[PDB]
Amino acid sequence: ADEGQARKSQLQRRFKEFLRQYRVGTDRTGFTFKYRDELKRHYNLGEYWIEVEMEDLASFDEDLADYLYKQPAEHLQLLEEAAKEVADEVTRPRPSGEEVLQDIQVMLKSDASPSSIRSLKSDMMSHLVKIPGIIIAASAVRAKATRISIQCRSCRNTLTNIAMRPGLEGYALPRKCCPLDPYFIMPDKCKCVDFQTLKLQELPDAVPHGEMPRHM
Amino acid sequence: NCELLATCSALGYLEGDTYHKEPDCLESVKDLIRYLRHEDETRDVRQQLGAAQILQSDLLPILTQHHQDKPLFDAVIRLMVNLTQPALLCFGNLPKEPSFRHHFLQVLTYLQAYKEAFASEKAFGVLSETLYELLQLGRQEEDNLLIERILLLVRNILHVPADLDQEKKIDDDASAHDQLLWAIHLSGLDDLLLFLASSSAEEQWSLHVLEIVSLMFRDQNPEQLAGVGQGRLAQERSADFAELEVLRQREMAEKKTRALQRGNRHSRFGGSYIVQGLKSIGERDLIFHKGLHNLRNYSSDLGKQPKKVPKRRQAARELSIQRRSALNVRLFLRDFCSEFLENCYNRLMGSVKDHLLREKAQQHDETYYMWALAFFMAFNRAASFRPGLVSETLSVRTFHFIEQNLTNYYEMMLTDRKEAASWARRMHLALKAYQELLATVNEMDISPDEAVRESSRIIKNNIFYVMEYRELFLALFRKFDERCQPRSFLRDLVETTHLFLKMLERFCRSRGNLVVQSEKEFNFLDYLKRFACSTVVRAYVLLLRSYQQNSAHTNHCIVKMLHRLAHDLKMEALLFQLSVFCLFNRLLSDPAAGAYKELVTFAKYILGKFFALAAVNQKAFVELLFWKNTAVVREM
Amino acid sequence: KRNIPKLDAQRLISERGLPALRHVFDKAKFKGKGHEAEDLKMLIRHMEHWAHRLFPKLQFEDFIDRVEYLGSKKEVQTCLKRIRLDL
Amino acid sequence: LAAAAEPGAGSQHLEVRDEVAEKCQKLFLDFLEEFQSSDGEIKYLQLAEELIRPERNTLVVSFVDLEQFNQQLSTTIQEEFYRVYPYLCRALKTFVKDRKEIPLAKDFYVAFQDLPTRHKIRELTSSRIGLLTRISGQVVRTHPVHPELVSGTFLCLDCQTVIRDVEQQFKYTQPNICRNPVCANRRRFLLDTNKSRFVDFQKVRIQETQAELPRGSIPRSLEVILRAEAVESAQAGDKCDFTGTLIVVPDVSKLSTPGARAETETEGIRGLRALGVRDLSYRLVFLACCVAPTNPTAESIKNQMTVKEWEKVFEMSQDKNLYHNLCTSLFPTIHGNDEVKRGVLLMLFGGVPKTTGEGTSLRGDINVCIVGDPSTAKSQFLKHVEEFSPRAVYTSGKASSAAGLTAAVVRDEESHEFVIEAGALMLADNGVCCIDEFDKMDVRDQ
Amino acid sequence: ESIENLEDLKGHSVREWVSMAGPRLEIHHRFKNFLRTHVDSHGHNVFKERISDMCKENRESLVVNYEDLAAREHVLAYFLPEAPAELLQIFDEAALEVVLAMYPKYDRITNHIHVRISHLPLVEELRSLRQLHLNQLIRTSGVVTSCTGVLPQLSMVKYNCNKCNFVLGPFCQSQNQEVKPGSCPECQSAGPFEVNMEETIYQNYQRIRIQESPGKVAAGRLPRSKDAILLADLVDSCKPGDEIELTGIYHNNYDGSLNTANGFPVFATVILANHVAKKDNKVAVGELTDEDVKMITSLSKDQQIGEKIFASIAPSIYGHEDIKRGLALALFGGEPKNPGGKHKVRGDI
DNA sequence: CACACACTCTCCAATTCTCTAA
DNA sequence: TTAGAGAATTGGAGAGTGTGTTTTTTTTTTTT
Ligand SMILES: [Zn+2]
Ligand SMILES: [Zn+2]
Ligand SMILES: [Zn+2]
Repeated sequence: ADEGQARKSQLQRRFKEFLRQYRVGTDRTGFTFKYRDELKRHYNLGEYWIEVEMEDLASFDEDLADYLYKQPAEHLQLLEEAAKEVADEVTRPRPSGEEVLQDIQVMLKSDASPSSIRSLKSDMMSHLVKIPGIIIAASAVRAKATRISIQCRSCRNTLTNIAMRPGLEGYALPRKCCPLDPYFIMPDKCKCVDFQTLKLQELPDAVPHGEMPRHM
Repeated sequence: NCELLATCSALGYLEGDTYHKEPDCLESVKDLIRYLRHEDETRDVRQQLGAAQILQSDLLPILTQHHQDKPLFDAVIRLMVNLTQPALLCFGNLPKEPSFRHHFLQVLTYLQAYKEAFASEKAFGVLSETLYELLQLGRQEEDNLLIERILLLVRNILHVPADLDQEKKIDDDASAHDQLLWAIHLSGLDDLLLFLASSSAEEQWSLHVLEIVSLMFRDQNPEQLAGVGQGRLAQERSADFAELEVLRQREMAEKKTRALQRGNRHSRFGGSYIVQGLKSIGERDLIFHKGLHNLRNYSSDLGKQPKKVPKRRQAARELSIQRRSALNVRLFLRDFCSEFLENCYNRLMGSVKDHLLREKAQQHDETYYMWALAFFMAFNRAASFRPGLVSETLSVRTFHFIEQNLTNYYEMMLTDRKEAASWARRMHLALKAYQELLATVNEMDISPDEAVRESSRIIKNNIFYVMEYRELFLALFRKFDERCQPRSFLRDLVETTHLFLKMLERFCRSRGNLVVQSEKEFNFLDYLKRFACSTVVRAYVLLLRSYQQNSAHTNHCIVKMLHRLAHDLKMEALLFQLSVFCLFNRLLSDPAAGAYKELVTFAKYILGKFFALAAVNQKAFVELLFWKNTAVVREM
Repeated sequence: KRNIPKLDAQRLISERGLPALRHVFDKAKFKGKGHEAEDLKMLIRHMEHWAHRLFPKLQFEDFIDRVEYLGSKKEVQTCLKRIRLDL
Repeated sequence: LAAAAEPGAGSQHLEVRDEVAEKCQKLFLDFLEEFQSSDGEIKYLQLAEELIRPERNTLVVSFVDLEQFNQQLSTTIQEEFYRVYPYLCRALKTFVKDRKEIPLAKDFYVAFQDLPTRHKIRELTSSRIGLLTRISGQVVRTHPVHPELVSGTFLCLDCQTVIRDVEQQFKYTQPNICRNPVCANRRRFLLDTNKSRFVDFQKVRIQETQAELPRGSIPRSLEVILRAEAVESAQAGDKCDFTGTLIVVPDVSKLSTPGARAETETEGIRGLRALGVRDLSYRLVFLACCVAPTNPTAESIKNQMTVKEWEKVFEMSQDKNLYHNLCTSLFPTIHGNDEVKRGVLLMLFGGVPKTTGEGTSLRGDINVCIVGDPSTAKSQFLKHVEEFSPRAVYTSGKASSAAGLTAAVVRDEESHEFVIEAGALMLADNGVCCIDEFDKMDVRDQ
Repeated sequence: ESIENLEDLKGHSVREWVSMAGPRLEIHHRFKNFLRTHVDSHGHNVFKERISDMCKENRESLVVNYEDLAAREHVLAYFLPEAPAELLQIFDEAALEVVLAMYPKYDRITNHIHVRISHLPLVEELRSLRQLHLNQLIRTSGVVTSCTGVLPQLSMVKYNCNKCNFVLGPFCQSQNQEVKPGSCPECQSAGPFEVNMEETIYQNYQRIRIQESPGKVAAGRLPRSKDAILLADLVDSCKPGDEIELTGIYHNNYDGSLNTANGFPVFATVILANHVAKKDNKVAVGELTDEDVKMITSLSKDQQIGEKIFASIAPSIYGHEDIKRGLALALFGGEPKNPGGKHKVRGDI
């Protein structure tokens, strides 16, 4: 719907202007565009990530920070796209072999006091949470597809650049092009990222008396 | 729901064994009547009140403990009449769609609950005390209205179909109907019904009382009911033990026949045979796989399944099975029959026929008339027979009335397609009344009185002189249909035809009886040759298929008529049929063939005649396959 | 497709039908007086076999119920009066 | 309406009835109504008075009483037991409704004790299927009690009619036609768990008792199933007489139904619609209607004590020098040692256990030790005590098991998990533990 | 509006009766009045104090005692063990709109409040549970042997259409089967569907196994056990090894696995929990009343309190005053501390 | 996946309704 | 009046669609 696309574009523009306009310092000393310069230096170093503080975002635009707290799954995609285009306008022109723009991972952090694993009740679902713990296990790095292309097995038609939802959730392949399951996923024409599952044990200070330590 | 709940709960509260009514309970029952009068077509208020069980919870205690409050009491009576109204009246007809049929079933279920609740004797005690006062008083419009509504309440509670899934009750366990009848007996309302039937002062209620009596007697038949002596319980104990013994021995014999049919080796014990002299459905010989013991009595349909005959082609089946009522109820009902036949029959039946003459009766009340005409006449025939107590219905007028009703039901069965089964059930009632009148005119010849012998000869002379009573049997046989009429109809028709032909034979062989109907000449064998038709023999064979389940009298009648039709008229070739020969094969192969000596001897006689004809020529086998008209004379 | 047999008059006047039934009892023999049950068993066995060969789909009693009605039709009746006597 | 007032309105009635079973029903009802005890009148009316209680639903009937009533009836019940059993339950329901206090939905059960003939476990051939049978065996394992759906109440999802009393057999079966005659539905049904009826259910593994085991043969085991009041009365290790009927139980995993799908070395049967292309195997199960031992509180004492027992215990209480009389009677084989006999008698009588205000117990049981040479009667005292008293235990100081006088912890390979094996003192809880060779314990027990 | 009634007389079953609108409203009003008018033996308004102590700590769960519910409102105590799910839902609604009368802004803290019934007198041994107890409120005791983690369970699920953006409206999840839409009302596509993970409402779930306590009846016999389901705030009320006392609805459902295991139509059973106490933690600070605190702090004013406490340890033991003193000091215990945030020392004696 | 349950959907034909001749 | 030929209505057989499918290390208690 055009209204929905307008909402997404407006929120993306607001995140873009946050990354373009945010400053730290005073007129008595000087100003540095914190996230502009972080984006530029990280992209030129080939890092392709930044670390947006929730308190800074709240100070610039409290509504964006509240939306990102309540609905991070929706709005982090817009924030990452905003960071990508800000990186484009901040870095270009680029030398040979660096013409194609790379995706930017917008990590984020907060000064707020953290919650705990046993405090994570059902009402915290799909919200931002901040919990401490100890890593007890760490998986080997495995590849997860972020975009795929699927080719019909019978007639060799192709659907390309299907956006995969982030996280451990998957994607449902269409049942219409042919057979009931017409498609296979093309192993070459898909883009993947590293992912790693961890087990986060509750802090021994945080375990209630007589309990075993939970893990998440 | 909420307003109805508030208004019904407003009535009263029950404390232990006592009921306390709120002061506005009269206005409350009036409100309930108002809701019932403004139901939806789904009978929603009746459903909701039945679900709430307000009748059992409130109205029965109010009836049994606050009948002194007369303005409340009559409103309660009217409310109970409206609630207990039969479902067929509530919906107009038996529905044919799922939703409305469900609504019908729900209302019917609550009627089951009402009938179960009304067996409490105090309800009919109060009703009988009230109606006793009313009939002592009898007179006002309100008074006769209250009498009518009490009688309609009794009619309504008697007239519910018993839900025999829940009333799945054994030989003489007391059903809900039995308990209701026993409550009527203990309350003494049976005496009030007898008073209404015997009294000449209030004959307008005679039709209603006939309906009450017809609904009282439903499981019972008069021949069994009249024989219930005081010492019957011990006899029935020994009879039950004997019946269990013979049933168990029969089952053991059947088990051993099955065991010897199959081999003593296990199922997968293989081996296959070829029968060299027997062609398969192809050109090669048949290969048999089920073993020598199945070959010992080989049949070419061992592995086959029956055919799915369509719904419009399936035969009709019996709507009832003969569970007896409890023995105490049977004794009470026998006493009621005795007192009704002695004190009540002639005046009540004359009053009901007068009601039919005045034509204020409902559209099918002559069915009740013919029910009573069958039932109490047969009760009189059982035990000590006395035509004086039952003299009124021996008139020729009753024969004419039965004949016109039976022909009307016959025509409506042939025309009114949508209601043909009910017309068949009405024609069956008329046929039963006709049969019982033939039985009683047969019976009274044995009596020692010359006056009733004269009356018998008068009745026989005019009934056999008038042709329409005579040709009706050929009409019924020619348009009998198993698809619409149950086997009991055919059984009664065969019994009636045998009795009628017996009496006609005796009358023609003892007296001239030379003319019929405008007189025209008549002889007996001319009429008997009318029954030499394919349809008649087909129907008789159809009843003969159930020879094990048939009564001994039915087997005697069917074999006697078929032997008459084959031997005396010399038309054995009419009975040559291959279905008939399959019937004879099962009859001869029966292990119980010794119990059916007349049937097996008749089968051997007709088979010997067939094999004589077959030895004459091979055409007999082909002619045996197809039913056959008067061209059968070639074979004879 | 849908080559379902029917058992109408054309089936009954086929070679396996009444023309066969005219001849199936040529091999048969009967004992006669006082053994009508055994002769009946042989008779029903032969005609049951004939019915099975003619139209295997039905049980014998159901086949008889079908055919006793089906004989009224004019085609099989004309073939009947041909089989009776001779052509 | 006409006198032909019945179009078969709303009827799906039984077009045929089991004659033998219904005759058995009525004759068994007559037996319950008319068979009388020698010391009174109408025994089973009095015994059926107890069925109004919420927990009670089973009437225990003596088969020899049934034989004394009528031999043909008893033979028919014995030969046709599984066929006729629900009809007998209906007879009991008809008999017990005259108490007038029963719930309308309550099921009642008949349980035949005192069957004259007892069969071995080896004799439970397929020929015994469905017959009333009595067996003796030793219980090995008892499973948890469950509710078993005896008859479902279902709702038709596309005409909202309820269908009651849907009998089940073994697979969970919803009805296969709607009770509403014009309704076309044959699959879309919903169980009403609240208005459905359940019975308590337990299965127990038994094996051949020690007397019945053939020489040089593995013990044969059998699955017995107990219902209603019998669902915990037998425990593992007990030697019990079971009466009931050997039944055949299908491989329910192979059967698909409108209610539920299938859940998938010998061949088995084939060809059923519900079975599909699979093949159904069978196994033998003994459906026990009654269980008893093979050889057998203040309110309980007051009820059990008959007048002779009251007079006897009263005379004993007033018996002067009951001390020496009980010492002599309890230890007749012992010569002398009157003080020891008195002490052990006081051990049998014991003191009063008490609980302090702070919820801490004070011991009431006394403990007695008898030191002596191996040539003396110290073992004789323990043997007499353990022969005399019920619930007592005899043991050596050395353990004949991993657990000894006290519990020990052992793995079981059914879970590879630790559990406690009970010791002699726990087996002698609320009783007497006789411990010979007391000086030679292990350190754990000591 | 719907009119008030005598409640105990009706032609319906209890579940049907309390489901109907009229008596439901009457039950609601009665429980509301009971909460707002019940008093202690000394005359203290009990549930005002309990609701204040709940709303201070944001515990969103109100504990009610059966032994005085029966005293105040008879018919509510009558219907409660017979139709517990329905009556407890009605109690939850009434308690919620009492709490929103006492603390009108408490809907900001929680939108739903659970009434937890305690001291239910119809206690049952765990192995004595039978079909007679089905769908009725029971109380049992046992040791917790196993616990799942706290898991989110669907409670009010909205499904995204399998072929378009539409959200199919809320389905109330059951404990018997996963509720499903069938086909979408905006476009009748059918079969599989996606859960809207953001708009779907979840609830806390924890399934525990409890068996008979080892010393209760298991004298060498194996102990019987039952599964129980804890929902919403009842999760983390117990851990393995806890000698709990559990009140709950004895609930049963069809289980094909049990059917094939037993070869009979055997229905699985589970206890839908409604209250969890512990038989060792007979008193807790979360249950202390203001009167208890007042009389405790009055006792501390006495100069003899040390001697009273020492004399109060094991009062059925004579002498050993030094032992009682040392045990009192250990029973009360010292104060743990960590000076500098880098150096722990124990407080226990 | 290729071989079985369960459901929907399509057209063939099986049986009855109505008009006509014998 | 009774029975056979042409037209109309509904049962269900068959095709298509959708769905379902011993052996090693580490611990713990008890046996010697
Ligand atoms: Zn394709
Ligand atoms: Zn239905
Ligand atoms: Zn859609």
